[PDB]
Formats: sequence, C-alpha cells, structure tokens
Amino acid sequence: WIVRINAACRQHGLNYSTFIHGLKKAGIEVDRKNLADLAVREPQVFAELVERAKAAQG
Amino acid sequence: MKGILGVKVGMTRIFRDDRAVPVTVILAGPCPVVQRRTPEKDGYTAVQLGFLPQNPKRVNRPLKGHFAKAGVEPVRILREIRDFNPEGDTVTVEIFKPGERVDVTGTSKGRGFAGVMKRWNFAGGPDSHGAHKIHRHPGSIGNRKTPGRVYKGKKMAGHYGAERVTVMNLEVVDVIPEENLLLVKGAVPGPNGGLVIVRETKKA
Amino acid sequence: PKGVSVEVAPGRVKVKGPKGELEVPVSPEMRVVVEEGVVRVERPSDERRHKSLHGLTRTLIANAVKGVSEGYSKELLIKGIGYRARLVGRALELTVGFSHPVVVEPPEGITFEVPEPTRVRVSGIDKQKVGQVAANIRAIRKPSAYHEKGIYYAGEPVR
Amino acid sequence: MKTYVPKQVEPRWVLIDAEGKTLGRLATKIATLLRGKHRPDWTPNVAMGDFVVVVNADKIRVTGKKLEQKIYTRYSGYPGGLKKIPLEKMLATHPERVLEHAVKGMLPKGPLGRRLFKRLKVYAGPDHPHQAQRPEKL
Amino acid sequence: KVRASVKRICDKCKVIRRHGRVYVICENPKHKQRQG
RNA sequence: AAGUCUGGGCUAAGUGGUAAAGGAUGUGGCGCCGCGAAGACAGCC
RNA sequence: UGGCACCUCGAUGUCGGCUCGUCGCAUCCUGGGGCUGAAGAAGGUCCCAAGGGUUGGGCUGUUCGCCCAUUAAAGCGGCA
RNA sequence: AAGGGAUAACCGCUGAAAGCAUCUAAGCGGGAAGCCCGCCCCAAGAUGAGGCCUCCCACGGCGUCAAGCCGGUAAGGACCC
Repeated sequence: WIVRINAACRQHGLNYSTFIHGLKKAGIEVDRKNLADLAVREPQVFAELVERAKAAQG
Repeated sequence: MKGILGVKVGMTRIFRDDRAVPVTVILAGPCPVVQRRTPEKDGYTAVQLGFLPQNPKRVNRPLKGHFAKAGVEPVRILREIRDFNPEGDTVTVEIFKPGERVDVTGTSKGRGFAGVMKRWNFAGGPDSHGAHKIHRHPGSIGNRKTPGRVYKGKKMAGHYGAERVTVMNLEVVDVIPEENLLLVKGAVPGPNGGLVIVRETKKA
Repeated sequence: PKGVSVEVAPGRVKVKGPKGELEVPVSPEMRVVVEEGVVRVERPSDERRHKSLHGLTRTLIANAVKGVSEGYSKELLIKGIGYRARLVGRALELTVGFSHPVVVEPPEGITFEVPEPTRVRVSGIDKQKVGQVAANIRAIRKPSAYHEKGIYYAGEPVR
Repeated sequence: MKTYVPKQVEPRWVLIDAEGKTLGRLATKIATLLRGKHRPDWTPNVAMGDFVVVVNADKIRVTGKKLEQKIYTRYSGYPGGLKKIPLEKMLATHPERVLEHAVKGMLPKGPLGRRLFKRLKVYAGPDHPHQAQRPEKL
Repeated sequence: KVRASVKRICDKCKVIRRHGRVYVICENPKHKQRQG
C-alpha cells in the first residue's frame, strides 16, 4: 500500500512522508492505506485528496 | 604471415658443410585459395586454403563452386592462415627459402589414459624396503581440515597425447620445389601421415 | 611589452610574439581578457588553494611571454680527459668514456650548440622543454669521480 | 477483498543518458525504473518495470580520486587465481561494463533479479542501435 | 634514512612533505631521511 | 519500508570502514609575545 | 616454552622419513635503488622487489647439529 | 626471449603557497628478473548460447488454429558392416 501510494502521490509533486502529514492536519482520518487503491481506480478523486493535503502543507 | 598446409612423411639426416643434420620431411602440396576473409564483412583478415585434393565427387551441400578454383574440395579439408593475403591463385612451397625460420603446429601422438609419472614425471615410491602397493602412485594430494579440498588444476592421471601442439622456430634446411617438399631441423609433432600447418616464426 | 599579442580563450591563453606562439593551460579561477597596454591577473577569496595558484599563473604567463621574445639559455661545461663534444646535423655526437660514442636527437623547438669541443648550450623558445632536455644530456654521464670527469651545469665541484 | 492487482499492460521503453553524471547517483534511479517502483501497479513478484536504454556510457563523472583507487575483482577457482583491475583500465576497455556492474549490485538477487538486469541496455555512444520507441527522460 | 622519529640533524636540513610522506633534505648526503 | 528533507560549520585521508611511545612549514579556529619612516623579514656591494 | 580447560574420551593416530605440493615475506641467490669510514676491485648498511631458483655425500631413529666436496645461493616460516 | 604500455623504491623539469629555495600543492619526464599486453594451450551452456560461406523449401489432413497435428519429404543424419 505504502510503496504504491508513494509512487502515485510522487506523481503530483510531493512525497509519501509529506502526504500523510498533510492528511493528518487536514483532518481526514480516512485513506487507510488499504483504501488508497483510489490511486488506481478513480485518480480523479485521489487528485482531490492531494490538494487538501498540500493545503495544510507548504 | 606466410603459410602452407602439409603432412609429415617421415625423417632422416643428411650432411652439410661437414656434419650430419637431422631433418624431418614435410609434403606441403599446392594449396588452392578458396576464400578470403575481409575486415569489411568477416571482421578480421585471413585466407582459407585447401589440401589433399582427391575426392570422388561426394560433395553435396558444400559444393560451393562459388569461388572459381573449386577444383574438387580436398579430402584433408581446409584451414585459415590469419593475416595472409597472396596473389590469389594457389600457394606452393616457393614461399619458404632455405635458411628461413618456421613454427609448426601438429597433433601429438595419443597415449590415452596415462598414469601420473608419464603424464607428469612424478617420482612414485621405492621398488623395495617398505610397502609394495604404491610403487607408481602419486602419494599425497592435500593438507587436512583447511582447506579440506583439492586444488583446481592438480596434476593427476588421465588422457595424455592426441593434442594440438606447436613447436617453435625450426630451421628450413632445404626445399625441393620439384616435388612440393620441405626439409626442417628434426622433431615435428604427431605421427607420419598427419596434417600439420607451417608458418613463419617470431624470432629476433 | 612590444611586439607581443596577448590572446585569450575560455581556459587557455595564446601568446603571439616575433619568435612564435605558446599554449599555457590556465584554471577557471580568474577572468583575464585582452587588457590595457600590459596584463593584470587577480583572484577570489584568500584561501590556501587560490593563493598557491596566483603566482603560479603569474609566472607561466611571464615565462611564455619572455619565451616568445627569445628565451633560450642553458649551458654545459664538459670536463674529463678523453671527454669532448662534436655537432652532427642539429643532433649531437658527444663522447664521454664509454666503449662507444653517443648520438642525440633534438625534438621540436630546440637546437644544440658546440662552441668549444668542451662546452655546449641548448636553445629553446619553450622553457619546460629546455630545462628538461638540458638535464637529459647531463644524464649521459654525471660527475662525482672523487673529482673530474662528467658533464656539468653552470654550477660547480664538490668534496 | 482488495487485490488492487494488475492485468498485463504494454511495457514502456526509455532512453536516458546522464553521460555527465556521478554513477551510483545515476545507477540508483535506473534500477528503481527496472522495477515498477515508479508506477502504482507495483507488484513485487512479476516484472513490470521499464525497459531502459542508456546511450553514451563512459563519459560518467566519478567523485574524489577513484582511478587506480577503485579496484575491481575476479577469482577463478584456481591457486592464486585472484585478478585485481583498477577503474582506469575498465573505462579504457569495456566501459559499458562499469555502469552495468553498478546497477547489478542494486538489483535483488533471485531469478527475477537477473530477469530485470536483462531489461537494461547499455551503449557507449551516442546512437542506440535499436529504434522502436524511447520517451527520453532528462 | 628510514625511521619513525625524523628530525633535523643540522642548520642546513629542510622539512618537505612530498608524495603525501614526510622527508628531510640537508646539504651532506648522510642527513637525507624519510619517515617510515 | 520511510527525507537524495531543511539550516550552519569541519574533513580530502575512502579518514570514516576499528592500534602505541614517539615524529611532521597538513589543514581550519583561537592566542599573547618579538618588534617594523634607530622603515632587512626574503634576495645580489 | 608455558598459563587457562571452551568443542572432541559410544576414539579428532602420536615423532622422524618418503611422495605430492600450495601460500606468507619479516629476502639466501639473481633484478632496481639510497648512504658509505664507496680510489678500483671486494665489502658494510638500509629501501623496492618473490617472477623463477634454492646441490651431492660421512655420523646418528633423529628433528637439529658437526664434518667432506661443491655452489649464483645452499633463505626463514604457515597449511591439525 | 625480443618488443610495446603503465609503474615501485629511487633520479629529474617547470612551480607557487612562503619576492628566496622546494620533484608537487595545477601540470611534465626517467625508472625493476616485478605489473599489463605480447609467445604456447583451452574456450559461445560467453542461457549476453556470436559471425562468415554454401545449401533445402512447401499445408499434403484435423483441435482454444502453425502444431500444442499425425503421417510421408527436402537438404542432410543415423543404424549395420
């Protein structure tokens, strides 16, 4: 889960370390590394989550 | 690189100035060039001759008349001579003049399964005093726990002879252009009636 | 100087003069381009590495400059009894004790001289090469022999 | 269930050449490509990395004083059969080898590890004598 | 010549570090040393 | 598996990647002492 | 040469010789080199260097040693 | 062994840091029975299975349609002697 999340979110600018910290502050106790298969099905919606994440991050 | 194919016929000795020289007679018959190796399509530079011509037309796929001088591909086949590119029209003996120096490849006589102390000239053990079941044996072949194995290359018994062998820098005593003959300074490898190739040496 | 044409490249420097031109390789640790009636050479921060390169630079340039307005120099005083020199071509057949006389080729830029039969000098536009080939001759027989034989510099004898 | 799992997609090819770059600092990323570790198919048991062609080998920068100092080694199974050959001599002859050795070491060591080392094509160049694609990365 | 404590045996001796090693160069040939 | 993450310094020995008495104008940072228009510290009267 | 007693007492043959080797360099010869109280020749002493070489007999079970006759030298060690 | 290239101790050129001097810190030359290549031998299971010359080519009858098909061929190759 982690190896491919990293691959996917590294494809938008940032890295895994950063992405998870973001979500933490962003208040989305969600992804559940399991359920970041969103990266493969519906990357539309992954993209959204990355925005929220870098929202709390920069 | 000057170079004919040929065959050991046998040896004797002649006299010269005032002493006997030992000589071994090669028949290096006429060697019809059949293929040239270019660096442009082969990558290396060489020439393929042929030797014992005689062949009652059993020649099928390699009929390859394809180079003019296809006059019946030889019984004793054909070998390349590396960097050697003559006036393309057969090579006789004339290339070698008396007093020239030559290397000679050949096929040593075959000793078969040879014992150590022939294969390698070992000492073996005493014909008397102590033991009796090891007169011709090799003795030890290792140490103990370290390294606890036998060295790659160890000299032990096995097949000896029947091998490619080049003896270097023999003198050309004489040459009978007449008969396609070549005389060298004794001792050339293998048995009579054996294929050999004869080149220039590398000397001083 | 007078008939000198001090040219410049990225990392090299070409000095044209009445005797010819020479090629000095010069480090990226400066910006010197054809400047004024002479030439100035500067350098960055006063750290050990730079310091050592300034001065080195300053002289190779100056040596190439004095080379292109004739920079020949160097002479060997040959001593010993049977010992003496003889010019053959622009090459040198000196004889110094061995069971056999000694011949010597001059490469590009260089000529040997035989004023005396026991004196010699080496002409050169370069400099590195001159001092090199000077020693190369001295080699053939250096001195020592609780005094006497062998082929010396302008410098002199010892215990 | 959640087996995110791939299905076989068409393998991509790539051309690259940091001819001016520090090897190791190069070879690292190459390998990360030879495994599908950049793409989120990643599946550890399968081989869906990129095929990779590297033009203009040799030329590579090597830090410090690593000529004569970096020594390469081969032992034949024989007595005194050690060979020691320094970096200088490897670029001098067989420089395609240098970047090859360096990537090998960063690849896993199973059968699948050898399979990926075959996906890596190295030419002291330029000119990579096979054209049928190559989305060059810089 | 070759010793562990190399020092200066005269007023003509000279300490130069060349080859990454420590040496000593006097006028008389006998005081020429090298650390090893 | 997770930063070729950020900011300031040192080291050119692959030190790092395992050793002492004792040696050295290796470097970088502090010193507090000679004495310098009785203007020689280095070089030819 | 010893100290200690950790695997081995339902067994790990023990001195010397012979046969077969292989490796270390702290080098006996042969190859480079610096000093010398190196005139030359011949040495002394230290540095680089194993690539290959490193004899035959008398005495004793001997290892080792002493002795005869030679040699460019008749090297020291590891591998139970 | 000739020979070619790179080196060890060691012997030099040019050269500052340090107006002098220094083989060195940027560069450049010499230099061993030693290293690399050269000589002789093995070698494409070098699964990275190479290259060149010459030859032989037809579907003839059936499945998840090129053998995963059986039975005769071709250039060739075995068997027996």
